[PDB]
Amino acid sequence: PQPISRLEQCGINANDVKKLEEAGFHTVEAVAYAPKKELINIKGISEAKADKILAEAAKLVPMGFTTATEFHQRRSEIIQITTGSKELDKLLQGGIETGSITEMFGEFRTGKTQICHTLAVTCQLPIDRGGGEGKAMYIDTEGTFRPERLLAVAERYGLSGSDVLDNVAYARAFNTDHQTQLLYQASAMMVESRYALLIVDSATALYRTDYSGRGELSARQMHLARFLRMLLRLADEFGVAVVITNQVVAQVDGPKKPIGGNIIAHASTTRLYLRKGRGETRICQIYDSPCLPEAEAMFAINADGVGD
Amino acid sequence: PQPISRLEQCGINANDVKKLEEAGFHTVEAVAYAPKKELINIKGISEAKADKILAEAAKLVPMGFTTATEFHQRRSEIIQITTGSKELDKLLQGGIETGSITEMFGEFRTGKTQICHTLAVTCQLPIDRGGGEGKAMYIDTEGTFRPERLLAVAERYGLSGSDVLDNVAYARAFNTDHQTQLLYQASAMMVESRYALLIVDSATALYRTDYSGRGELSARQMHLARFLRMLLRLADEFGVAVVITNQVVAQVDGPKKPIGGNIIAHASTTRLYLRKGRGETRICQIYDSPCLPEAEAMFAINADGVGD
Amino acid sequence: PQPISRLEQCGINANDVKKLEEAGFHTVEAVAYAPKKELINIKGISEAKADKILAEAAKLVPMGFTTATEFHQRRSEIIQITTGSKELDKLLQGGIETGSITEMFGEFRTGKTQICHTLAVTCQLPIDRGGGEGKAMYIDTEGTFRPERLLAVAERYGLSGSDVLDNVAYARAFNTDHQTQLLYQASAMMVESRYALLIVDSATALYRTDYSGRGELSARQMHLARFLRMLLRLADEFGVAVVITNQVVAQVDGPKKPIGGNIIAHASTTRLYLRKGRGETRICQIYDSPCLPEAEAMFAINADGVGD
DNA sequence: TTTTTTTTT
Ligand SMILES: Nc1ncnc2c1ncn2[C@@H]1O[C@H](COP(=O)(O)OP(=O)(O)NP(=O)(O)O)[C@@H](O)[C@H]1O
Ligand SMILES: Nc1ncnc2c1ncn2[C@@H]1O[C@H](COP(=O)(O)OP(=O)(O)NP(=O)(O)O)[C@@H](O)[C@H]1O
Ligand SMILES: Nc1ncnc2c1ncn2[C@@H]1O[C@H](COP(=O)(O)OP(=O)(O)NP(=O)(O)O)[C@@H](O)[C@H]1O
Ligand SMILES: [Mg+2]
Ligand SMILES: [Mg+2]
Ligand SMILES: [Mg+2]
Repeated sequence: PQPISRLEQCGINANDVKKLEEAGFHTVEAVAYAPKKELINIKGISEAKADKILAEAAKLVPMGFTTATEFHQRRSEIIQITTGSKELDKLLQGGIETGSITEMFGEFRTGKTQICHTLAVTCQLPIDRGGGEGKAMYIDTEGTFRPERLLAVAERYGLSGSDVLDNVAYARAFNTDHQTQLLYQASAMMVESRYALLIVDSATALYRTDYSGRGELSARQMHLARFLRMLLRLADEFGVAVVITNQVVAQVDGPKKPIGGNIIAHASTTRLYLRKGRGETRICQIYDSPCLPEAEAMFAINADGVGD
Repeated sequence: PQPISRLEQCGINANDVKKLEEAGFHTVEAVAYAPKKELINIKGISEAKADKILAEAAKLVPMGFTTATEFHQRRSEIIQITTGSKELDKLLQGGIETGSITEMFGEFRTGKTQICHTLAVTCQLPIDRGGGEGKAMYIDTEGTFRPERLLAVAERYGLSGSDVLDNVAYARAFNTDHQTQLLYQASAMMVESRYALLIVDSATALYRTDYSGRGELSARQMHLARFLRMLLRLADEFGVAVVITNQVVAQVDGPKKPIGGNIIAHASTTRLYLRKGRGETRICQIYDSPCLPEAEAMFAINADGVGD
Repeated sequence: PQPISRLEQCGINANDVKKLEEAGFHTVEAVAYAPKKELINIKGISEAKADKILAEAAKLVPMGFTTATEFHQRRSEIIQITTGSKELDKLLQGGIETGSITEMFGEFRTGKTQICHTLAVTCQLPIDRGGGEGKAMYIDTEGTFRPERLLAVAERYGLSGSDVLDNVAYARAFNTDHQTQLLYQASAMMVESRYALLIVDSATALYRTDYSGRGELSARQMHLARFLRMLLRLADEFGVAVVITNQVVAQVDGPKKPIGGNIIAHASTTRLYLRKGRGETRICQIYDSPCLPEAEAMFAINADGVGD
């Protein structure tokens, strides 16, 4: 959460750092989490300056070994914003964690984006309501974004819908290339003030299209790396939770399978494979999380969305 | 396990050696396993000093020929920490060996990191339980680290979870560049006191990302060499076991394949290709080990992890 | 096989020769195969002494022209130790030759080191079994050395595993710089008593690591020359067979390729490009040998290793 | 001389 001015100290020129701001960096942790070469790669830099930028970075951010008990206390610290549905929350154990990544597995008609709206509303909630209390930025590629729904879950909780719209920042994307731009813009938006949650219903979606198969292939994946990694960094510098929604290919052989292949799957700190039962009610089975036993349970898609 | 003070003998200045500590070295074996040039490359050194540092190094560490029977007795000596599952242990023949390297082959949802937590817990175990009795340092790039799980396998065995957290040292990485830093920090952490196991769930993971293809390529590989080699040295100076977890590309042609290419594969003293069957149960097929016939067998992923 | 005492004759001081022993030389052939300058370069020498050392060297070792029929008879003389597998032996025409060099081409998981263990066991065998009857010294950089396996192929043939361990001398290396040291140590070990085979699974391996690219490059190669040449000399003074195992880079362009570049390839008297089929069975294609037509054939990796 | 990346439906 910490501005580089605190690194803008101990003799570094302000100017070059101001150049650094342009590249994307804004946190002290940015350099604390900076790849060395990539910081060197900004022009208007002498490498030794990068070296001492690392010096002050290390100086204000520990990155060495720490005791297990400590990190254990940090795992106490995670506010983990609630779904707004008690029993997904019991599935997720207190809801989606702060500073992590999430996945939506589904065909269509599932309401996964609907989940994402309900989350975007509930993030404003005071922690006693299970919220994280932070402004929310939402990015949609299909443009489905439903401020109406924001007003709806606002009606579910009574905080003014105008306050709901006070947060949630929506920019319509299109390129995979635009996404990263939205990400750095997101960063600059961040250090201004605390945010709760990043949402991307369709982080996968653009890649099927900008890249028409195949090979590419690698190149397609090659960009998600550059994409997905950044997401981590954001969560790594604010604790901001991260939600990813994936369109799922049909599997063919002799089924589903998430798109974006393995490279998404490794970054995938957690996974949620959704399904449709009768009615609003839909089935939610967990995959891939250290936090949790694999399991499943139902949740409804009400006029105010996720609940019972 | 032997501090350089024992080399800090027979006339060498303490100071220059204190400079050597800074470069990374801490063991007598470090110089006993030192490349010549690289020791010379530390500043504040005259080369002849390096020469006589080799003199005392050889003086306290044999590096010449030895009888096969002797090394055979050392192969009796390997405690080889058990998995906590008897039948992987029968696959691995008494579990993962001390002072070696290991590999996790899997897609996602496999529990390979889960294996790594269970190992991190079991390392504390007395040798009769198949443990090595040593403090454990765990490094995670995806941050999945699950102290909860540590408490869990603690419940599996009853040693206090607080004791479990007494060991296992966790530092969150990010750069490939940070990794090596964590490694030297690891060394300094080592010579302080005995450790059992190094774990890295995602030693491969950062390289896909810091390096976006291609070429690079070589450079990417070029770093893993510098990385992987160090791991050996650690195991070569403490007997500390080493676990590597690799994210696996999809293979495309007309399948899986481990990432990091050949250069990982050569260092790979052993390999474990994992798969998902139904339920907690997952399939474990061995690759690439002098120790073992190639084979496979099942193991479950319980609430306390690896077992039956 | 001939000690310098036979050169320690016709008036040379014993002392200076004793100094020569220190530099590395031990055979009469050493000076018979000595570079002039390098012998002069030992201190405590007057050049004329080197001159007359050449005089006695020539005096006890012919180095002039000889008839083709004679060398043809020597090509009858090569015992060429068998693989322990009849059909590699038919590939290699009677197995690996005495006093030559060999190469392992493979990715990983190939069993090339496994071949090297099986060879190390079979060298003890009486010539009727296709062995050379000699003690075997094995050097491993990755430490994979498997005395267990020695006992295993011992079980394959029934000579006591204790006798197997009576030979095979194992020293763990690490530097490229250490290697040469192990080589001179090897020499001193040699003239003591006859040996069959030198083995180095990983003569290439250390160079990727001690030298991080590039340039270096030349320097890297520069050392292998100094390395590989010595190997020849050993084989040139004992008939000891020489086995080299090479880790193979991925080739990239628009494949494999052996590492160490051309300079290894020229010394390479022979080459064996290995591959993996199904099961224990692996594919062996010959490259680069005057002796042989280029060809390939299968061989299995049994519990007792190379065979059918 | 060094050096693999990458699923779609
Ligand atoms: N006001 C509402 N009341 C009840 N159900 C609603 C309401 N609004 C939307 N839904 C349901 O929410 C779902 C909307 O589709 P949804 O699955 O959210 O799109 P998606 O998951 O993004 N699939 P796609 O749009 O193809 O990418 C449907 O099941 C709708 O019936
Ligand atoms: N308490 C638990 N009880 C049972 N199973 C569990 C429990 N916690 C985790 N698991 C299982 O362990 C696995 C966790 O995913 P895992 O394969 O360990 O991540 P991973 O191997 O690192 N893949 P990735 O995270 O994408 O790099 C899943 O199969 C979970 O269902
Ligand atoms: N007892 C055994 N029975 C059957 N096969 C075995 C046995 N021991 C080892 N192997 C096989 O031998 C091979 C061991 O790997 P190997 O290729 O020898 O290492 P390598 O060639 O040196 N590659 P690397 O270790 O990365 O440098 C694998 O195919 C094992 O399955
Ligand atoms: Mg949706
Ligand atoms: Mg895992
Ligand atoms: Mg081998």
